[PDB]
Formats: sequence, C-alpha cells, structure tokens
Amino acid sequence: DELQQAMRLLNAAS
Amino acid sequence: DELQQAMRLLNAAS
Amino acid sequence: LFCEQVTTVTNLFEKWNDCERTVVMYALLKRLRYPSLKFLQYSIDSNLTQNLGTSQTNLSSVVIDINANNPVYLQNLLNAYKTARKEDILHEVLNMLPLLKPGNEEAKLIYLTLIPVAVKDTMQQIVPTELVQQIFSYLLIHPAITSEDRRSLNIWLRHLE
Amino acid sequence: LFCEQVTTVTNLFEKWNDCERTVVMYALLKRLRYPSLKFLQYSIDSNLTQNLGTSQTNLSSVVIDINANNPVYLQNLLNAYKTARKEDILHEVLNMLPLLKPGNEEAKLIYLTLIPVAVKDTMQQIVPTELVQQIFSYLLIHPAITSEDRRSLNIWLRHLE
Repeated sequence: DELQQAMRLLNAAS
Repeated sequence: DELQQAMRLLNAAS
Repeated sequence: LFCEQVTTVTNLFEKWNDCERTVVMYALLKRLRYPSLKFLQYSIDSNLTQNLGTSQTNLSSVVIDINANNPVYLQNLLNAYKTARKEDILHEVLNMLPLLKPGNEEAKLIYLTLIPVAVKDTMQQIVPTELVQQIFSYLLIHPAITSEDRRSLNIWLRHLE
Repeated sequence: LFCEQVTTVTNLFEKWNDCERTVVMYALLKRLRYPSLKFLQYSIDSNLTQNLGTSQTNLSSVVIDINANNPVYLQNLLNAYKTARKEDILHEVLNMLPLLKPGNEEAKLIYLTLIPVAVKDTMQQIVPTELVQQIFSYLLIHPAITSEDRRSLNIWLRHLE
C-alpha cells in the first residue's frame, strides 16, 4: 500500500 | 478544560 | 523505531471504541500546525467521498447524516424514548450526535431536550451510565455546541462525574 | 486504563516531527467511521478559524497556503533550486506540500517537476536523504496526487527505498 510505502521512507528518515 | 472533562468521563467508563 | 512507535499507537487505537477514537483524534488535532490541518481536511474529503462511493458504506453514511440533522426524525425519536426503547434510542443518538452540523439550531434543540431525560434515567438505572457519559463527552468538545449550551448542561454533568 | 493509554499515544506523538504526525494522523483516519470523520471535519474547521484569528499564526498560515498553491511562486522556487539553496528550498517545499489543494493542476505539475531533480541530487548527495523521503511520504498519500502521478514517480521511489 502507498501508505505502507510512506511509513517505510519515514522509518528510514528517522 | 472540557477536553479533560471528557477524558475523565471516558476513563470513568474505563 | 518509528514504524514501531506507530504500531504501538495503532494497536492502542484499535482497542478503543469510536467515541474514544474520536475524542483522542480531536485532542491530537490541537497538537498540529495549520499545514497539517489542511492536509487532513483534504484527506477526510477523500475518505468521505470514498465511503459515499462504495455500496459497503454509502447509504448508511448518507442516512445517518440526514437523520442526525433532521428535526422531524429527531423529534419523532424523542417522543418514542420517553416511552421505551430508551437504550436503543440512546445508542442511535450517540451514533448520530457526532454528525450534528454547526448552525443546525432546530436539530441541536432536540438533542439538548433529550439529554436531561437521559441523565435522570441513568440515575434511576433505567439506562446504562456508560452511554450517557459518551454522549456528554461528545457534547463537551462538540463544534456545534456553544459555551452557553455547556453551562446549561453543567447541572447534569456533575451527576455523571 | 484509558487516560493511561491516551497519555502513551500523546507522548509518542510529541516525539514525532510534523510530517510524521500528519502521516500517522492519515493512517488513524482510516481506522474511523463516517460519523467520526464528519465530527473531525467540523473540529478542523474550528481549529483553522482559531489559528487564523491570532497573530501567532494568522499571517504565517494565509501566506503558506497561497504560496503552496501559487504556480508563479513555485516556478520561481524551482528556478532557484537548480542553482543553489537546494536544502532550504526543499524544506520550504516540504512545509508547503501538505497545503496543495486537490484539483490545482497548475501547481501540482511544478511540484512533480522538482521531485525528480531532488531525487537525482540525493543520489549525488547534494541534498539530505531524509528531506526527499519526507516529501515523497506526502506524495504517496496526498489527496491531490493521482494514481497516474504516482506511477510516473515510482521510477524515483525505488532509489529512496
């Protein structure tokens, strides 16, 4: 899901 | 103030 | 760490009923800045169009909205509560209250005529106290409910606390 | 108890940045039913009115809202990025993107014209990796971005995953 994809990027960025 | 009032009523029911 | 913090929050949320979810979401919005509120406004306008575009939830959503703002539906429900079906009617009121549109005075008046009767009924144990506590919770933070309305309802809140 | 699971969620929330908070708030809105979404729509409206009625935020909110949807302003920031101040310009793009209004094609195009350049610059390490991931996070869940736009952008997401 695009929302899951977004949480992964936000995960990496933390 | 009404927000905390509500949080209490919801926690009372908890 | 982030995906984990989010999985914690998400779980605690799904362990919450709709009233607890709505009240908490209301409080978290007060910790957001303007650009975020606008994004969520446009986001809900997609999720709302989404619900009203799929049979699964379209009709139910359209109906509860009109019913919650239709003085004719609400008056007819108040006339039936007094008599009986109090718990089911109170559940219907709790399900409909969040949809009360700011500015709908006719509808607001009927909601505020029923709340007193229901607090008195909870004191005589005719109706579950949890339901009335959830109704008053929405009433305390409701955009459609004024400061005056709240002061006039304060006498019934003391008993609920 | 509730006030204890609510306090846990509020604590992790205040440990999040504005992008992180807004993305999670979008996720939580998906775990809600129509009445709750409508209640929050009215609540965001009240919060937005309050934010625009105080000097601590009014001018800051009006200008960012207009700038984010102004094709002339955005084209000039793009023109300014290619040359320098890339980092600063991307922070500004990250703060304005949440305000992009669904249907504003003129502005959306300029936005989708900078992300590729920003992606290429992260792969040469001209600009920070987290900023472009934050911007991409919004683009994936943005109510203004179409599935067709997301397809054209996947060629750039892989480089960031």
